[PDB]
Parts: sequence; structure tokens; C-alpha cells
Amino acid sequence: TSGAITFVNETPRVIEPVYTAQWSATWIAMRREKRDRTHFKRMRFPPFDDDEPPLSYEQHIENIEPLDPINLPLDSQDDEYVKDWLYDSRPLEEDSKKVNGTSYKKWSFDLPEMSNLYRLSTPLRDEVTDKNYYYLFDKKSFFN
Amino acid sequence: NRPERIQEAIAQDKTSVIIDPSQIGSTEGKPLLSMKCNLYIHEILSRWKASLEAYHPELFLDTKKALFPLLLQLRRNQLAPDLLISLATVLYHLQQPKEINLAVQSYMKLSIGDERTRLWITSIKRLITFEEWYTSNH
Amino acid sequence: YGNWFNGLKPLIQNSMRTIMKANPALYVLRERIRKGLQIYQSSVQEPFLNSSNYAELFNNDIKLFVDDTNVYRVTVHKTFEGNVATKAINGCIFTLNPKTGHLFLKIIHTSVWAGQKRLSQLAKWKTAEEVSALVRSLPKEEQPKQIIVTRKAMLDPLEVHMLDFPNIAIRPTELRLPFSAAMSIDKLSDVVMKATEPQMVLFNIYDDWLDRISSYTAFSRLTLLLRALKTNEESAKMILL
Amino acid sequence: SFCRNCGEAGHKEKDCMEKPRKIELMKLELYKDSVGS
Ligand SMILES: [Zn+2]
Repeated sequence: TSGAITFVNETPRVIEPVYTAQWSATWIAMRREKRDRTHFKRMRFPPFDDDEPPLSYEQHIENIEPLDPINLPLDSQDDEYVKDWLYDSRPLEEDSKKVNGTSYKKWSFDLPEMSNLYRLSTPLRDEVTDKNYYYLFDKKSFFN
Repeated sequence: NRPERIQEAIAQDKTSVIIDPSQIGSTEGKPLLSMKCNLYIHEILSRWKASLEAYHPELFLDTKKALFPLLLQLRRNQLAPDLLISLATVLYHLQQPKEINLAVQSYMKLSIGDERTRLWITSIKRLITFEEWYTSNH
Repeated sequence: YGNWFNGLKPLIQNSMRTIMKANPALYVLRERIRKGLQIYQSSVQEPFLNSSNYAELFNNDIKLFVDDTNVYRVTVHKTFEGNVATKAINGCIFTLNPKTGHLFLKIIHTSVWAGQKRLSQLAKWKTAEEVSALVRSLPKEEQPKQIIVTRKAMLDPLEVHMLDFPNIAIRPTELRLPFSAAMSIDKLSDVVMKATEPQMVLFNIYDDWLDRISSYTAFSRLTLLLRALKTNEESAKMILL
Repeated sequence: SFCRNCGEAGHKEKDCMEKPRKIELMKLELYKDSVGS
């Protein structure tokens, strides 16, 4: 209450197959954008001058409507089980049968959802199902 | 057909070099100034040929080469207005006996205010100095 | 890099070529880098001109004198606040062939200064730019083998502008020759005074004396007259006229 | 071999960029000299 310090008092809990699907969509979108964008203009660092104070959020920033984020365009048919919710800040956090509650600690999906998340996750998912792949390239062989 | 055209060209070339101030000052004088300057430079170079061994013979050949594009550009009326008018007034001064000093001063207007341009301009200075040498000797 | 319209790109090409060759601040940078690196360039230094060797001026090597003293000139008045101050007036470069008496007199007009700072530097650099352009206007046989500068402050700016011409030596002199007194010659003074824009005027300063005396004698006569004009202008004119 | 996700050759499924789915010279010379500059 003296204003000395502000802590962010929350934990970013995520559903791991959803988080993998979100980052895979982000990955595909960024790849497509690097391909398509003729000239990618990078930022300059530090973004603000050494002699300029940090901006007042309420005066300069709060009134501006944000720009569109990186969202890959999902199919209305072939992504139908995830299209409504994949890009929420806490996906399914209000769906009482998919998630335990707004404390966001346990999740339970159906087969159509898990299939859609697996299909979206193709860049960032593992695909080595064969356990013999890691012969002499695993934890204990590295130990030896 | 081309040698016959050369014959009628040389037939025109023998008929004079004396420049007129009003024609220097006129836009419609473009063909007359170009042809007259060409003929006068040919007369200078001819008198150098007549006096070749007396005055820098090794440089006359390179001077003829360097003055080739100016004479072609004159022959086709392709000189820009400033170059033609400054050259015409240079040669006008050069035709009088006392005005040799002003011809080289007007050459400074011509030359000071590409590589081929620079070559033929410095060759005009070479012509001026040959004229000075001859007239002082004669 | 950027948006070119017609005629701009050749101009900026020529501009950047000359600026990179001969801008004075980039020269200061190069000389400091050379000093910090302690690198020196070998050359054959031509000797000085003096009263023991100046007879060599009149042999068949073509030569030119250069004097910058009258390039920057002023006149003086007193201001309303009681202070004293200058105003610029028209000037010149004196460039003389001592064998023939041909004078090339480039007039430096007051419009050249554009109210800029540190004009006494800019004068020396402008002098070298006009001298090197004058040399470039002459054909190869008529370009000199040596150029003699009356004031040593010209040697660095002129050498920089003359790097295009590897065969040409630039020489200093021990003789404090009186060529600044050229602006005491009445006709040259009038010619510089009346000018409304930059131009170069050409003369022979030996006035056909070469028909009856040698170039050595003509140079002696010219230097004697100019020495007197520098010494006491009124008395010297009052002898001549 | 081709990418079964989009039909294009070379790249694999995992490396796809599409989303997953279920004589005047002579005239002037003859005053002076031979042809040839
Ligand atoms: Zn593909």
C-alpha cells in the first residue's frame, strides 16, 4: 500500500495437449508469415530512449484498441471441436465438464477434441512411437 | 551511292567560315552555326597539316582522333545549345587577329563555366595554341 | 539509396565523388588516422625556390605560380555599439606563368562565402579546387611540370586536389614574393571590383616586353614593380603614373 | 515422396506450412585517314 512493489500473484497453469496445439498453430502461422511477408521489419532495441520515462499506462495505452494477435485460421468443419476455444487465455476454464473449475487444475476431454489437438500439434508433437529408436541413445546409455 | 553523296558533301563544304554575331544569338541559326564551326575547325586542322613538322607533329594525329566526335556531333546538329553557342563565340574571337586573348578566356567559359567531351574540349585549346603560334610567327 | 527523379542521380554521383575525394573534414579524419597509425607515404620531395636557384624558372619545363592572399578580402567599419567589424569584398586567385607572362585571374565573388563559419579555411580549399580545375582545363602538353605556391598553407589543400595528376610537383618557396600586390594594379583591381558573379579573366602581364628583353628580365621587372607596390602603394603608383 | 498434407514434393508432413487437415564514320574519316578508331 506504500506503492513499493507489485507482485503478479498467479501461476500460468495450462493444459499440455492444448498448449502444444496452440504453440503449433503459432509455429505454422509464423512460418507462413515469414514466407509471405515481403519485408519483415524487425524492432529496434531498446524500444524507447534512455532519457524518456516509462509511459503512463492509463494516459497513453489503456485507450488504444489492440491489434490482432497471431491466430492461425482454423477450419469451421475440420477444426470444429477446438475452433470455439483454442485461443482463449485459459481455454475451457468455464466448461464445467471439461475442466474441474476456475482454479484450472484438472482436465478431461473427449476423443474428437484429443484427435483435433493431436492433428494440430503435428510440428511440435513427438512422432517416434518405436521405443527401439533410442537404442544406445537414451538416459542410461548416456550415463554409461 | 555513298561516294557520290561524299562528293556533293565536299562540294557544299567549299562554299564561308566568317561567323556573324546575330547568328550566334539566334535559335534558328543551329544548322548554320554547326556547319560553319565544323568547316572552320577543318580549316585550322588543314593549316596544321600544312605546317606539321614545325609544330608538335606527334600530337596532331591524336588531336584529329580526339576532335572526331565533336565534328560528327556538329555535322548532325546534336550539340547542346550552351556548348554550341560557347564554342561559336570562342571561334568568333579566334578569327580576329587581336582577339586571341579573349578566345582562350571564352574557352574557360566553355570548359569550366564525359571523357569524349573533355578530350575534344582540350583539343579546342590545342587548336587555340596552334593559332597563337602561327599568327605570332606570321 | 532512395527515390530518384530525372537528373538527380548523376548529380549525386558527381557530388559524392568530389566530396569523398576532397572534403576538408574527411581530410582531417584521414590525417588523424594516419597519425594514430604512424603510417607515412614515400615521395621524392622537390627542392624549394630561392634566390640561388630561381634562374631555373625560365627553362623549358612549364611552370605556374599560385597566390591565395587576395582570395579572402574584407573592408572595415565601426558599428553603432562602438565595436569595429568587417564586411567581405570581391577577391581573386593570382596564377602566373613566369616564362610567358600569362596570368589566369580567377575572380572570387562575395556570393561564394554564403555567410558560413571559418571562411579563412574555406578560402584555402576553394583556391585548391579552382587551381586544380584550371589545370584540368589545359591539355597535357600545356599542363605544368611544377606549381609553386607563395604561401605554405596552400600545400596540403592543393596536394589533395592534385592527386589526380601524378607527374606534377607542388613546390614551396623561400622568397616572399610580392604577388599579393597584384590587386594594386589598377585594371586588375577594377576588374575584380565590378564583378557581379564568379568568372576568370586572362591577361599577359608582360605587355609585349618579351620582344626586346628576356623572360628573366621581365620577371625581374614585374617583381620589382610589385615589391614597390606592396612597400608603399601610393608612392609606387606615383612613380609609375 | 510428397507431403501427404498438401501434395507438394520434398518436404515431410512435420515440415509443412499449410495447416493440418483430416555508317557516316566512313564519311567523316575520308577527310583525314583510314577507318578504325
Ligand atoms: Zn506440405
